[PDB]
Amino acid sequence: MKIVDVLCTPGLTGFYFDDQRAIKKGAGHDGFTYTGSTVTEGFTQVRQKGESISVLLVLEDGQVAHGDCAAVQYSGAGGRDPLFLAKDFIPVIEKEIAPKLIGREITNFKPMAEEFDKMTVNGNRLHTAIRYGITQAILDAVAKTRKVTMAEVIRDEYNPGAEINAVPVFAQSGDDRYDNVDKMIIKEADVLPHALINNVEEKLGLKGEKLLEYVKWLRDRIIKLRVREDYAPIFHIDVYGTIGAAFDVDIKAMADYIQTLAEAAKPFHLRIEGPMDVEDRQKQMEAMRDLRAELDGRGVDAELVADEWCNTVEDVKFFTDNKAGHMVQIKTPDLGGVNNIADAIMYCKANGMGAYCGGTCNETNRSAEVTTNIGMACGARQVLAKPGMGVDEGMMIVKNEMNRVLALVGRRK
Amino acid sequence: MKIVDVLCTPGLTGFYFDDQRAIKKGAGHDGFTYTGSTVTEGFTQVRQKGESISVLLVLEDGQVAHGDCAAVQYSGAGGRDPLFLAKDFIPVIEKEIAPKLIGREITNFKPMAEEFDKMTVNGNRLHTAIRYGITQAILDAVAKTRKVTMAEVIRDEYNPGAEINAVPVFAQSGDDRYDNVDKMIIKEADVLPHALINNVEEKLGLKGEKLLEYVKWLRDRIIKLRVREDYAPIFHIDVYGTIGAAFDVDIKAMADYIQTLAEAAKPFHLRIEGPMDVEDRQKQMEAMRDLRAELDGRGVDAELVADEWCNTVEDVKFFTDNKAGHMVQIKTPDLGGVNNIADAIMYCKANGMGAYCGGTCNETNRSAEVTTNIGMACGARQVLAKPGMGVDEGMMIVKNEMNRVLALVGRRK
Ligand SMILES: [Mg+2]
Ligand SMILES: [Mg+2]
Repeated sequence: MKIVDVLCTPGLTGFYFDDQRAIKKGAGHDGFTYTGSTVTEGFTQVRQKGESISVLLVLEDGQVAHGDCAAVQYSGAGGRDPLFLAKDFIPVIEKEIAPKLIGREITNFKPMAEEFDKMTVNGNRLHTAIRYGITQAILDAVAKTRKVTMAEVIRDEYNPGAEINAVPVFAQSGDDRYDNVDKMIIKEADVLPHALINNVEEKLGLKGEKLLEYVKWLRDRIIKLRVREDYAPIFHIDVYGTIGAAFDVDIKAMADYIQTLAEAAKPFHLRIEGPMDVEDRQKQMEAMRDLRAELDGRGVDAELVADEWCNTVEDVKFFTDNKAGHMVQIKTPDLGGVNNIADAIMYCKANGMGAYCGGTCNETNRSAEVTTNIGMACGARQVLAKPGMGVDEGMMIVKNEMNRVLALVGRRK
Repeated sequence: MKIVDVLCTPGLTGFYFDDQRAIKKGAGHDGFTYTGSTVTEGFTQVRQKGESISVLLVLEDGQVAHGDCAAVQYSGAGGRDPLFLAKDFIPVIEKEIAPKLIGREITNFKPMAEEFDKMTVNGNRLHTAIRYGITQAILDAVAKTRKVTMAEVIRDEYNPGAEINAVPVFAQSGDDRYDNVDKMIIKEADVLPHALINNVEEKLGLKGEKLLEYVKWLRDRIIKLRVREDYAPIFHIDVYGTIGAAFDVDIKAMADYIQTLAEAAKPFHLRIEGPMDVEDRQKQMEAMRDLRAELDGRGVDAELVADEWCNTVEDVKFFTDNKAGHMVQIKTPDLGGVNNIADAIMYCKANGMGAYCGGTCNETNRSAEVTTNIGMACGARQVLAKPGMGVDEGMMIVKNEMNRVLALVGRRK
């Protein structure tokens, strides 16, 4: 089977591109917009529509494979590739990539995905978002050629012999950490709710008092609203390094605090993402390692999730190799080629580290379907409901895909 | 090409099932939920998760056709089929419909969809939501068999010879008619923002003064926030019969008021949905017809959009035949078979009535893709961004699909 044509179309996403640098220099929050001058290259307003590029690969038999290029909300921010405007990157795909795809035989996903993930143009690597979208489309093309699901392709190529089953779905609340929780409970999210605890005094509390009350609140809310008594989701709260800040990265003090949080969450299990966020990757690894070591040694059944400083596949392996947390966030859009997602998850699995197959609110429905398949194929510990901030839409997209995939796999089981 | 298997899976939607009867009786508020007893059979809470059923048709060549069964937010309310719980309706499909599909050769869409739309079980018609899903799947199967888009199938079968072009996308704000407007301007919705003007005193104003200010606000907001100068959307505001109430259904007074609204909207064009909502279908047709006649007679370039009392295909024809408004809302989930959407749109067009290809916030990403194809095929005047209330997600789903469809059709021009 070959690819006979390649089409790219500009699109929207579940959210916005925001000029994070400008916001930090004082941009005006006004309704759902930001007023003021931009600071980051490429931005014409401080908040702009998020953009995607749909990459369609027409196969010889007339089927059409589909992936979507997309980037994070803070596209173009520090350490990121440039602002991902379709009008700027469509021409790159059309001129430099499409000709290497047209006429190409569809064989196995892994070598093809790796080739495009690493491809250069004028000696420079491709924008992460392009690699994301092109490899998604390649995955779909292999699946469509073999007449199986994307999950089955990945399982075959990265997790041979494994069953494909459902994976818990994690929903994120943003700042609306009360009403969005109600949504999550009603929609039966398996893991919730992120809660955006990104300020020490205002959100955590100086000595963690506010977060402690929040956990209590969330516990009681679940019990109050759940439709069935056996609905018992897992708490996952991102503190953006505030626990480290509140407690001067004192391993014992942090452990003591987290212990009280876990006691308050009972009977729900607790995962804390980003407890500390220190000054370099090495010391982040050490602090996560040692904090996990302390909690485990105490028999405190609360898990730590790595995020800050753990970005690339090499980072994932580093954090895994040093048991630096219990779970590692696999940052789908940032990894470029989706093959990297599979390699990262499989490394964690082989080495006893939990893998959280993540994402962004600024990606698309299609990219979410694709990465959800990969997560299922690799046996991720959780996948993110995405994209968007409405909660309902992201949960629908990911969970409905998951169920359909499981039904189709079941026909060949 | 034959269908060789049929699979059904339960799923989520972009919103909730709400017990409208209990809400009308005075159910109280508690964060995002409602308090009090349910009133409608089938509900276990006043607000519960919306549900879908994915219908998968496996084709002889291994391709998989997919439609989603879904219903409105107020499922099971007065005049509607029972609360659409997947567990209650998956068995009906599995036992009564799947055997009639398995083994069937895929030919044209129209005869097959009509057969399934009208099929009875135990002498009774099927739930609208099942018809909706099954016919979507049949459409996808014809498209997959012919190796063209769903839009092309419908065009060929209902609108032969016509060009398939982009259709204006309408987005709905819900009660947050200010911040969601910003989202719509940033995402460049072609028509906006619905605004949920559903209370005389609080939203319209006793003499329409509040809505007048809102129109002026919207006009100015678009001009302030638009990224490009040539962004000129159409205003579409739903007044839930409140103009009728505020002015005692007096034709002259309603026209005078709407004329002031249109002047205030300049330079943007204004559509008012549901100006009056009177006691029966005949009187609703008459009031819409006479209000239009008066506005057109005065040369006021404002449009009326029918909704209340205009539900079935027969109703659409009735409002069309009598020029009862300038545009009719084609209520996709409520018409059952998606073949009825095409027939309804085509009737409107033949008769010079605008066709608004609607939907619900409580359907799915897939159902939205499918109905968007139908709207494009038939040259609808607008299509609804859907599902969900996040706005972003609905805009993405519908607009991304439209763009991709256009690119794929462009290969066969
Ligand atoms: Mg984090
Ligand atoms: Mg209406």
